[PDB]
Amino acid sequence: ATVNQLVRKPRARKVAKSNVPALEACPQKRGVCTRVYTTTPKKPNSALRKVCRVRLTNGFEVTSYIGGEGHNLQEHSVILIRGGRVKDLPGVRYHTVRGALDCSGVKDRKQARSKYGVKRPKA
Amino acid sequence: MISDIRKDAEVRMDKCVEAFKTQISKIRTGRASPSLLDGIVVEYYGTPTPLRQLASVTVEDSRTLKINVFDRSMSPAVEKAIMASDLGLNPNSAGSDIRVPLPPLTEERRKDLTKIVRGEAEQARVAVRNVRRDANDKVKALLKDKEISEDDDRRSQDDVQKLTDAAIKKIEAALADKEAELM
RNA sequence: AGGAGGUAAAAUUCU
RNA sequence: CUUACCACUUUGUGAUUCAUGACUGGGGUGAAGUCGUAACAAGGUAACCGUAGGGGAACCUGCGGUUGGAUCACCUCC
RNA sequence: GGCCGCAAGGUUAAAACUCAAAUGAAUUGACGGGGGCCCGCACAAGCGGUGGAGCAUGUGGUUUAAUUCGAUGCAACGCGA
Ligand SMILES: NC[C@@H]1O[C@H](O[C@H]2[C@@H](O)[C@H](O[C@@H]3[C@@H](O)[C@H](N)C[C@H](N)[C@H]3O[C@H]3O[C@H](CO)[C@@H](O)[C@H](O)[C@H]3N)O[C@@H]2CO)[C@H](N)[C@@H](O)[C@@H]1O
Ligand SMILES: [Mg+2]
Ligand SMILES: [Mg+2]
Ligand SMILES: [Mg+2]
Ligand SMILES: [Mg+2]
Ligand SMILES: [Mg+2]
Ligand SMILES: [Mg+2]
Ligand SMILES: [Mg+2]
Ligand SMILES: [Mg+2]
Ligand SMILES: [Mg+2]
Repeated sequence: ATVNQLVRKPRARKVAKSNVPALEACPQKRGVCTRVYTTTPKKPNSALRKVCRVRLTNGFEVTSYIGGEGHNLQEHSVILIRGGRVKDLPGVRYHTVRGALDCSGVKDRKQARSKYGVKRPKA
Repeated sequence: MISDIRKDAEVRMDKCVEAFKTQISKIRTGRASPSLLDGIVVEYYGTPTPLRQLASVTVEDSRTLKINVFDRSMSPAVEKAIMASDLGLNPNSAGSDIRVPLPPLTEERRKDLTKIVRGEAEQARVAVRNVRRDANDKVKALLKDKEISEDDDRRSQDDVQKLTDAAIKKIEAALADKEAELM
């Protein structure tokens, strides 16, 4: 529009949508499991998807996915939470990291087990 | 006459309380409480029916809870049946006894949970109080149709009270120890 | 060959 | 010793702002529940906008406004 | 929140939250309780039937130790036989 308009009300710029208030923009926060749900995924998919509600460090009560075949944790559990999302089940916005300070890693992983905190068989 | 609604009022009441007892059975306290699982929807290989018809819902301690079973080819089949059922119980497949732990009263549990039972208690009272309302509506009604004597009314309007009062005592004192399972 | 006026009543649904 | 300045603090009374609240209002989302069928074909009463009054619910009804509206074949007369 | 209204409400005007769509015009079909035109024992016009009855035969269900398997609107059911 007018230059005389732009001068008067200059060009706006969208700001941070941030899809993950891990408050201080942190790569991960530490939290306690409020509880450990199971809920069912969005439309075309069907499963029992494992998950936990987690108070962390900064006051935020949130809710995170716990992935991999077979996890083990309960109330007492302090987990480490990292930025994440699951397309099914829209509630989510967060993934629990496997092999951080309490939840443990996946039983009997070999492929891609950096991602599930698993020590090597015996190399 | 009064007779067959004095006994009618009565059954409706002490079966009112035996729903409360029944719905403060589906809560999770600290304590083991096997009647927690002993009212859970579960599938297995043909038809519903609870796990009553399969495993012994026993104990290991106040804070844990063994599941002695017969058949070891449905351990995951029920595990999911239990571990997706509005409780929040992750069962360990330590083998043999599906170890279901009892995570502690987290204080935001000693409270707010407690608030639920003494609310569920209250509505159980209200139901009773309303059996009351009816019971003697029938009384009051069959009076203004001259089939009772004022006296016979009065002695029936109370005594219906005696039924409410006692029936509440059961609600209240069944709640009261159930409160100890956290306080 | 224009205009005119009158000609179908109601009747749902499909992991 | 006193006088002036003045920090801390005090009383009243407004303002402003963040967190919190029984309860409560809608909103969002969640494969297979319950009602009816409002809309899209003329959607079987054209729809829709503003407004107002009704109603389990989609909605219905009046007042104006918009096309972002489907149909001219058969008849009797001219 | 401000301003305006007797009210109904009007005006200025966000946020958390959620989705990977939402939208426009045109295209090809398909549909319409849209319209035009036209066919077929489709109606209409007629003749004799099933549906009732007994029996033959098939099928569903029920039964059974078994009542072997298949065919299920038109286009399965005197069909594979
Ligand atoms: N989803 C958006 C909203 O949907 C609303 O409609 C809500 C309900 O009407 C609708 O419920 C539908 C029901 O309408 C439909 N006729 C039958 C269906 N079983 C229900 O489904 C609902 O419940 C089932 C299980 O109970 C859930 O799996 C599913 O997430 C949910 N859609 O689900 C919607 C909410 O999930 C309104 N259309 C409106 O407020 C808004 O558009
Ligand atoms: Mg229809
Ligand atoms: Mg229906
Ligand atoms: Mg609500
Ligand atoms: Mg309709
Ligand atoms: Mg209409
Ligand atoms: Mg109108
Ligand atoms: Mg012919
Ligand atoms: Mg004929
Ligand atoms: Mg015949």
